[PDB]
Amino acid sequence: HHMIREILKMGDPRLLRIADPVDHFDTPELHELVKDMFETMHDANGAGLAAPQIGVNLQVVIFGFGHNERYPDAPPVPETVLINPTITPVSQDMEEGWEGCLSVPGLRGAVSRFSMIKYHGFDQYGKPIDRVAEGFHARVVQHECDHLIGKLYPMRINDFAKFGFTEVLFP
Amino acid sequence: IREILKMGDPRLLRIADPVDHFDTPELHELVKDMFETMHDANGAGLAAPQIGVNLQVVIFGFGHNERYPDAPPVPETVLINPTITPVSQDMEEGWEGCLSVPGLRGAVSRFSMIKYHGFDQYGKPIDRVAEGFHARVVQHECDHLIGKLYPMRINDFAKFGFTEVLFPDM
Ligand SMILES: [Fe+2]
Ligand SMILES: [Fe+2]
Repeated sequence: HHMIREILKMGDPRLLRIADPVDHFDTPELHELVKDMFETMHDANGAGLAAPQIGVNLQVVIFGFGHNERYPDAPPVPETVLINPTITPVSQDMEEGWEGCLSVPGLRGAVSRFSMIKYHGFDQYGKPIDRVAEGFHARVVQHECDHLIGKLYPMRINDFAKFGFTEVLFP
Repeated sequence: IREILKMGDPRLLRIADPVDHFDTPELHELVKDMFETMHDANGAGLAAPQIGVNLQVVIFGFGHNERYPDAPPVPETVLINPTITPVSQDMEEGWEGCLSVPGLRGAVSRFSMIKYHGFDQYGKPIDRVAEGFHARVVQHECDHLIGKLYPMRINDFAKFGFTEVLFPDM
């Protein structure tokens, strides 16, 4: 119980569900969840993590880094705890980019995401968060919020010519 | 035993050329290399593009196979320049893996019953009917010859994941 929480891998039914909202903030259980997620994400050099990825079906995501080894060309993204999120695209403009996932180890695929979003949610103390994001920041937020509705990035790919093993695509 | 290319390599996305000349030392050597590679990886089938050779050559078949432990014996076959004709449009879903997609399984709809036509490495005709897993592996291997891996054929990506998660008794 004191060991780092394991990341569930694609195929597990818990990655395919609708997460429930957090109803009570600033609780010992929620602080422990956030702590567990950061420890799990940092240990795996993740860019983000969603609670369903450690088997917790709650609307909690974390993301952010300065320099990240799995995505070495990505700019810094502010470290964030985002609970009960809503995403609103500012326009319908999209961009294709390469995504991975700690629940899909070893692979990358090209996924289109909105270029410009606003997002809203709360931190673990219940304080509102309201932000605008573009580019990779916007991409990570969309990827993580997808986990909360049971979506993994291969479900967003239409052209699987742009999908394969990281070591082959990025040697 | 030659290296099996992994998904992401552009050579797996090519449309393969037909074999022009049969019973040549070059073709026999290719077939031998494919069998060694396939058996060393416990493969159910293998296509020439998976070892980097852009030719319409596939092999398949076994008595028992550990990666598909429920599958019945499939005739050990060399199939060159193949064509597939469905007997009907009846489709069925089944779990597929691939040596070029190591570690994963996905549910893929295939024709339940097919006729298939081709040649062995000596140029003798092959004209068969197949159902079930035999028909599935023939469709899977012939897909490699037109640059297709099974993720291109999956309709429901909730039925795609790592083998040991989907099948923990493996
Ligand atoms: Fe993810
Ligand atoms: Fe294959």
